[PDB]
Amino acid sequence: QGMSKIFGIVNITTDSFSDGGLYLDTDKAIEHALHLVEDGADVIDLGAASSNPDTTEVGVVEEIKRLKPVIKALKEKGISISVDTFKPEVQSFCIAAAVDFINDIQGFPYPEIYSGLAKSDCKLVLMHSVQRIGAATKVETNPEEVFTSMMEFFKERIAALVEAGVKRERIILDPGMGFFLGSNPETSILVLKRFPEIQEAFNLQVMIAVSRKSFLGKITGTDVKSRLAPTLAAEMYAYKKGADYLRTHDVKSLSDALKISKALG
Amino acid sequence: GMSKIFGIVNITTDSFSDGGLYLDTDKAIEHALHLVEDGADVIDLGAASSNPDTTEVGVVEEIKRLKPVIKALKEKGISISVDTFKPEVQSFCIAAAVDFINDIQGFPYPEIYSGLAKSDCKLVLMHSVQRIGAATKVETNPEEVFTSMMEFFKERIAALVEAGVKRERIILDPGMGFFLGSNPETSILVLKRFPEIQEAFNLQVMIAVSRKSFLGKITGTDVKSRLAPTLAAEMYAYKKGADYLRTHDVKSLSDALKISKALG
Ligand SMILES: [Cl-]
Ligand SMILES: [Cl-]
Ligand SMILES: [Cl-]
Repeated sequence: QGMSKIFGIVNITTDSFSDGGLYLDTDKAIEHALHLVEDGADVIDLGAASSNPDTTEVGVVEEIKRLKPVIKALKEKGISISVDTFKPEVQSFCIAAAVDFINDIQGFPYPEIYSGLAKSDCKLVLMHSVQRIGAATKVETNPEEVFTSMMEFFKERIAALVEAGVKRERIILDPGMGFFLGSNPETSILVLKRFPEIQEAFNLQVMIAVSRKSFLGKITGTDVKSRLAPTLAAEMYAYKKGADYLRTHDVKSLSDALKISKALG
Repeated sequence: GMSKIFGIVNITTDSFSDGGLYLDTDKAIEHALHLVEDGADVIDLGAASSNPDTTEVGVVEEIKRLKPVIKALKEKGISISVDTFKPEVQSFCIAAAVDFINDIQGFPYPEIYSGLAKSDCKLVLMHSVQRIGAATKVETNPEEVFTSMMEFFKERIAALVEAGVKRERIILDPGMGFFLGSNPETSILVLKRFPEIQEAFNLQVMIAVSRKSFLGKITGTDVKSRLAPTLAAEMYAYKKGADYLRTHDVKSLSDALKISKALG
């Protein structure tokens, strides 16, 4: 039967800095990516910057300098690559490298780039985000408001992309999780138990990305270093309900959870 | 619809004569307290010997190590289950009034059945494919292993309720992993059809799946020290209605059920 596809999270910056040698070493993140494929990652999700860009350097030229050797090495081994980036100039390079996915926390709001996205066979994952880059953190207090607004934001953005020429069945909808729904945990749970409505309402694939998000920690009172168990609980829940894609760090713990669950059924 | 966790606490001591028995039972208590804070409804006490074989001297030492931990725990008001198969040790448990007696041999000695009746301890009646006092041959094929233990419960329950034990005290553990043969399907079969135990006997079922090797057959990873493949199976049993879950990693369990309840 069906089975959620696993996006293996590989952040070049943290993987290159874990030694403490203050080295921008893509080699450490290439090997980490290869490990995730061995653990059973269907797609590798690349990240050359952080998603909350409070950080001092958001450079477009360096964000490409980091994805450059990793995409080269992974593409030669046949690895399905997904790059997570909000900068249109960085996504333009992703189109030029013919990566398999492009992950936009901003959901492609720059129509300058639409015509090129259409021509390329890149699958787009279209994330809804309640927050704005650079602005203060929003605590969206009304979960049902965030859910209906999320549905409106999709209905408009999908039609905008499809008018520009993007084939619609190459769009994946990520409703966002945790930070992207407001620091309110309950709205995170709401989206989790309501994402099948998104599939039915649009006949599109849906990606659920709950791994290690702080809302899990608030339900269990657990620290970030010990979120594996509440993570696996959530990823399993999304799987049984029909998630098309699951984004996670511990690909292998997730593979074990899915392998055990499919065998029991 | 909530499953109760059994926390596994092992009391270990070397082969030299005491002096410092306290700083081994004291950690077992510290371990059991930490397990309660991690969400353990019942502590499952284990006091197996160095050479796990019955002897008249090994019993008095197994009791010697169970005594201070049992006493310290139900001083704190914690529910106690004792994992032991030696009748003299079980008898001390009956007098200790522990909340559960977990016998891997399935109470195969009708000489003790009288004393089990004169108590309120719950009896975790456990099944095993290689059980004591059976004239039946061991079974190879899973669906036969299933119907075999289904009849084992039927008869072993009748022997207990006759002797004077109330059937409401008998929790059924069908056993898992090596206890059903080196055949992974057996434990898979039982893992999904164990609701058939509950309805056909009108009784609670314990599922003890944590860190069993058959999970490694399904997965291809190191289940003996890894969290996920165990937790994946424990969650399955929870949704299928398991009344009790025996587990080492209580914290991982407890939090995985907190998530599954918020998503209820
Ligand atoms: Cl709508
Ligand atoms: Cl392994
Ligand atoms: Cl490992």
